[PDB]
Amino acid sequence: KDSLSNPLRYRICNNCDRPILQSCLSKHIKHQVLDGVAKSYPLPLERKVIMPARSRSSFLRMREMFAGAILLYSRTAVIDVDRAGDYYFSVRASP
Amino acid sequence: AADLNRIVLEYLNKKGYHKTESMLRMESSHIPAPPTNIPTPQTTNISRPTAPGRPATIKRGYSILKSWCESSLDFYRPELEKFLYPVFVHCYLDLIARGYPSHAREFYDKFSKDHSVLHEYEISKLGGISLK
Amino acid sequence: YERLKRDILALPVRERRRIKAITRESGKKGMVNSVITQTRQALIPKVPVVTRPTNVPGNSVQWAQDVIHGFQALLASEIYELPEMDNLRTRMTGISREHGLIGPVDDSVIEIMLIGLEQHLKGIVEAAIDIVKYRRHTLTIEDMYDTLEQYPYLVEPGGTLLRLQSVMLHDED
Amino acid sequence: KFAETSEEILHKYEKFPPSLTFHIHENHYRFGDQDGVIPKNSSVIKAFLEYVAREEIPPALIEVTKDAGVQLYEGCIILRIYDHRKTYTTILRPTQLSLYADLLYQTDYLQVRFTDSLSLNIETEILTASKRNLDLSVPLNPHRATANLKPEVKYPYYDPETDTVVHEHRPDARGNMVNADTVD
Amino acid sequence: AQDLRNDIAMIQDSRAKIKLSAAQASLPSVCMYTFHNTNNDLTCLKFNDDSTMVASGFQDSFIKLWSIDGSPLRSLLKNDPKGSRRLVGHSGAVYGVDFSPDNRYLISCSEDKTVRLWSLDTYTCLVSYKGHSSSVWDVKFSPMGHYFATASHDQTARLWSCDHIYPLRIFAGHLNDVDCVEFHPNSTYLFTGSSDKTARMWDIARGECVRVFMGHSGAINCLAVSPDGRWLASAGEDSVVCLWDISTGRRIKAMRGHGRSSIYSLAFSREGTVLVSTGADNSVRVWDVKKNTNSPSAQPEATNDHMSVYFTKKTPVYTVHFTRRNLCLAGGVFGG
Amino acid sequence: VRLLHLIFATQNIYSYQDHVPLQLMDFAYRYTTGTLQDATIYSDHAHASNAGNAGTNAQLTTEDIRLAIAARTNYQFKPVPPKELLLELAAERNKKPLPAVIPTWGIRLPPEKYCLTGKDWVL
Amino acid sequence: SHTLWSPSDTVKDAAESLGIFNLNEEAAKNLAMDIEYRIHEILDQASKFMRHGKRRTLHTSDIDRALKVLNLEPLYGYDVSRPLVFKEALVGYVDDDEVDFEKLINEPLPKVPRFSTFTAHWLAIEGVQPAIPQNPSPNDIKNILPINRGSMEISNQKQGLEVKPLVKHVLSRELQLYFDKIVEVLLNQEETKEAELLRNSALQSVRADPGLHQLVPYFIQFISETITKNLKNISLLSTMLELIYSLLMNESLFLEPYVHAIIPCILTLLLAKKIGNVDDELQKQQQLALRELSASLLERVIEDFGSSYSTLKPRITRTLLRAFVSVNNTTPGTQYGALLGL
Amino acid sequence: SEVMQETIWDCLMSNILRQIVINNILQEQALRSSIKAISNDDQISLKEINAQRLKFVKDDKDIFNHINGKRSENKYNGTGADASNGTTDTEYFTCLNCDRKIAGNRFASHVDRCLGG
Repeated sequence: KDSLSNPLRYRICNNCDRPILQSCLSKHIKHQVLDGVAKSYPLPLERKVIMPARSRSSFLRMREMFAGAILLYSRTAVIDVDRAGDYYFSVRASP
Repeated sequence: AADLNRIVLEYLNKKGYHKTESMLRMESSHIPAPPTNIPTPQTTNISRPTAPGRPATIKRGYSILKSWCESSLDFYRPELEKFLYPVFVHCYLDLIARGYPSHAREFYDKFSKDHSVLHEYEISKLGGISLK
Repeated sequence: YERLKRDILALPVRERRRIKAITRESGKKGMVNSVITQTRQALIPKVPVVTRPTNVPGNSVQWAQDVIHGFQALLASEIYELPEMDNLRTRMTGISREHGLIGPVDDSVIEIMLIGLEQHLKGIVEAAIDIVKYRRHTLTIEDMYDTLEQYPYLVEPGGTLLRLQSVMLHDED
Repeated sequence: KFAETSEEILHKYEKFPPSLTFHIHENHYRFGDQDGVIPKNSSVIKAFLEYVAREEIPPALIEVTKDAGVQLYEGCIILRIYDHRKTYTTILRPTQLSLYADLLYQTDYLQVRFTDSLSLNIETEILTASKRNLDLSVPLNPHRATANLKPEVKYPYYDPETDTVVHEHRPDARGNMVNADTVD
Repeated sequence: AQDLRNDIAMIQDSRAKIKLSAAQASLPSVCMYTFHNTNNDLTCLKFNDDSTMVASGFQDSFIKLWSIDGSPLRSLLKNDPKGSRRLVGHSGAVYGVDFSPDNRYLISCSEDKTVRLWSLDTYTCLVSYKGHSSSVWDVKFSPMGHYFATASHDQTARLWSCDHIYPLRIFAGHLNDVDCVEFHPNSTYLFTGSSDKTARMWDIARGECVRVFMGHSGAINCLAVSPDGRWLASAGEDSVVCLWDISTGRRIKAMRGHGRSSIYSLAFSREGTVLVSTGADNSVRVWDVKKNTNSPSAQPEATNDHMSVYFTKKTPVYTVHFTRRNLCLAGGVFGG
Repeated sequence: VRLLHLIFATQNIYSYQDHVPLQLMDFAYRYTTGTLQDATIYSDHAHASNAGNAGTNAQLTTEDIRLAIAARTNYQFKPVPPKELLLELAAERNKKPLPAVIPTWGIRLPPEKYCLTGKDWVL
Repeated sequence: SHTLWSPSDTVKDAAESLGIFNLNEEAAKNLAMDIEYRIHEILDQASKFMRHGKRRTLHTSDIDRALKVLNLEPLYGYDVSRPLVFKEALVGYVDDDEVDFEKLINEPLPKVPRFSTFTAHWLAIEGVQPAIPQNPSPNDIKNILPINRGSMEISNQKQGLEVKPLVKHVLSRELQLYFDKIVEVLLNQEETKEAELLRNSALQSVRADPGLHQLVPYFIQFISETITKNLKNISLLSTMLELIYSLLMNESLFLEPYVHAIIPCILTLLLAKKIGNVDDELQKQQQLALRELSASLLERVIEDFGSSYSTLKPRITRTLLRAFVSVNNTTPGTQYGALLGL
Repeated sequence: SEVMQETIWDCLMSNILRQIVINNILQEQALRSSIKAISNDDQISLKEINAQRLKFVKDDKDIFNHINGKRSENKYNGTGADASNGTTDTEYFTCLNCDRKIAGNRFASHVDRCLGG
């Protein structure tokens, strides 16, 4: 009962160093379900991204310049003519 | 946690101007500053209004002299009133010899009205002098 | 209130529907909701490359030489004049291939677009003229910022208005 | 051993080529092992040269530079320019847009289960501190956080005749003057 | 200066155990200012420098200067003939106000993307300012004057001068709204804090972010700087005050208290020995700061670093202002 | 609606005024009406209207709704943080130097004719 | 379904109110998805405007502005007054009706409230919170324990009873020794050439140094002990007058609480009722001057703290004139001090 | 009924508290009498109660030091080699089956080949 009520009660034999339980010493000397469910995390359908033509154009221009200079071969996306309308697409990553 | 260490160390491995030596110094963002002190106005001087992209201390000392006195007790007025004028003319001579004669003129006729009841001809004595 | 609120929600027969909405929805390959990947994926050029299980008609193979050519044009705001057809056509093919279409723009689109454009700009400048003089003057940037503070329904926000609030330089500089 | 300096980055971090060499002979522009040549195309290289007359790496080098060099090629760059009228070199550095680009090209893989807004945010809290172990956090006394030395002023005065007067700086542009440059 | 040198040595002898060494903690006095009869039409307060005035920015474009200790609020003119002065010249609600350390001017931001300047010897506007695309929350001067800064909902911050009318620098690093702005005591740094649960530091000349601090699950509302240049305070909806070290980028301490409510304002001492939080749980909370820092002043006989809490009569509190002397000066609302 | 209170519970805002649920529900009704209205227009557009050419039969798949919403957010609905735009734009501003001057312990105002001089407005 | 806002009836009600029939189910699921996201969007924006008004009970102005900032059309016609009903209605349930209409004439006048004026009081003198003025009692034990957490906290000889200065644990280990150094350098009194030079800089130190509001009352009790222990030494009383000139030239010290405990020292000194004061060629050659210095100090004190108290200058004037007219001054010097102080 | 019920609950609560406190006071009096230089109890490798002013065994908030305040190897630092300050890699055990010093991290693999014999 109450195994962790106090430390292990024992003594050490001074002849052989064994830990000895007290009873062995003499002989050795001889509802909330819906709260948990309500974790919807809704989403939209589409988001806008404020990105003008000029910024991305200068970026892409200088990009393909350096890409053709050092090493299509640039880092590009890949979209299929079918099943589009999704939101993220894979990448070619051709070196 | 340790994943962040993993990823940032791989990053710094890829950054060619981050070798293994100084990347570990980069990981010394966990030693803080030493306990430093507040700049009392005992040693460190003031600074001027300026920009963030990198004289008249005599005037301010005289301002101290004319402030700390009048703010004192009433018993000590009849003796520091005569401690006022001589050090004023002394500091004026000091600055006008230092090399700021224009400044000398301006704080002279600014503080020429210091002891006008005692000295009457001395303002004319020191008003007819501009240059070193 | 919370416990009583949930109990009253259970008073409705929709407690069952409320109990079923525990999973993560968008049962698809995914709908990301982050920011940086939206940006990047909305920054690189795409390419409309096609499959061919049995037959994918169109009789004109898809190319992404067109997208590079489109992003390389001397677009407006460098030059001092509104773009003549050819530039606009070169830019469009790029966008159509880049969105996932195919086939060439058919030379009537460009003209109707120019038409709508010049109508737009005449409206804007008429507004500014209505600002400056009531009834020999000359117009500035500040008047246009004033009228794009009054009437912002004209221009779609993004890109340019932020750029407009970073060009208002002071006199000496 | 703090080394987050500007001129010292050029003075000490020298005598080794992880660089990108440029080439000029008064008519063309080139860098590295380039099969082609760039003429005076102000659409591109003037955008470059604007940055390089300052000390900022443009935002756009990063992804090609990364996929090209596997190591010993990044952290910053120096550019090797040599004329044919000498040789010269000068340094370029990040701008926080280059750094945000260092997060973009990491997004072409593992877009899901990546906790982008969290992980790629907390990454900067470590990176930005680690790049810069040289900050100048040192105060100095004003006339406002002590006493007995509050100064005088004479601009916001009250004339007996006129009402009040103020300090207001001085341009040279008057009224009904020529507006700006030509329309071209 | 021979006798002068002997007296300097005597001053140094005073330095030996006659001059105080530690300047340990010192529990504060307080004087409260509850603002009655407002129908919750009131966002900000702010106190003066020499503690003579208190300005409150309402939510219908109104700024009602109050005079402490009398009614000397009269212009220097011949016209304009009690001690409360109301300021017009605004379109939308007022969210931040700040005073001039020379204390003859006044600045006031709003949601109508204006920043505006007022005199104080005629109680009159002089200038308008416009470079912002959305609501401006808090506008704060430099510790010296001449330069002021603003925070907005446009996820960007602009540093102004007072002479030039359009901004000088624009700082952009927040994925959400920049709730608060402050200047480090050298006046060459700015600390933005935002609803993205992050904090940032900027070089006014550079534009770009020297350090970023992250934690604090929840927003941010107020920030403070300890006079000596090590320490910034993050207060947010989470209700846990966090003390940050600029060089480490990692919070030195995480003061825990304040129930579960937003923390609206806070402040340090004259000498960094003590700070004060001030909150919406209808309570103010003095915290010691040097319990476990690099200067472990302990001075011995929910978590610690908590000297005392003074409760109020059901009043959410909005600000503080340590005077030169020992005492604080507070401002709250709602009475009973 | 009680479910609107349930949704309020997600953001730790249990201090409403009871006009908000009416108002936000009214709003969502208005919004979705407009949305699935112009999506119906686009469903007509695929069905190739003019002054009598064919019929009008409704299906209203998800793609049409996506179209009708992307047009709205083309001019509404505060989008993802446009950081990169702001970074480059601010670098363009954060390019020209400070004045590097000394007004010598006062305030330096803009020149009159840029200052306001807030007198009593008069004709 | 997917989420909240059941699209089986809500979105169905919307579309069938428009006049359609064919809305596929998954479409209405996705529509519920979108409108719920828009709700969270507007709600966070109006929260941003909420916690600038530093309130909690979100009002309608918050969401109205939050619309105005999203480039989105406003929404008129929602007044705080005339509250809501949500009356029921049944059909063979819908729980909707509004029966707040049918007006013909209005002729009511709104009543203006008071202006916004402020009520100062005093709170938390030196750590202890009075309950006598507008403050709470210990009634936050009844508050909701997640909210408002944590709680740590006869005569003219009064300096404070609810502060408990008896226990000598509060000052510090350091501060006792600092105070010992101070008092010992003060009470030196050996020579006339160097001792004043040896103590004057500690005097001028406590004149100007921070954080002294911890050890003030110990200092007060010590100096009152000095005056009641000895009356003869011109040196000690001179040093104490100069010390009080020191404590009053400080700028980091608040001294409202202790004026009514420092006044007695200045007065019992300024009268200076000497039982002895033998003729020694300096019984009056400077005693008059010391009385004069104390009188000027008194002038300073009354000129400073004549706003936080009204009974002081009253009490001071009454004390001195009662000690003045009495013919049993037993010495001219006390009356002279009275005369030059008045 | 409420007052009598609170009284009954209070007798149950106070007896339980007194029983727990008696067990605690006696155990700690025994540990202090037995070991006058007690700094740490036997404890276990698993963390006990969170650190307090009567926290026995060295508790590190940083997670790097063991119950005696010593480093184990919670730092993967080093110079790329000899790293760890020498944890188990630089330890050896004398094997009684073959009389060899064996690296401690290799005892299991050595045993399988050595006890083969």
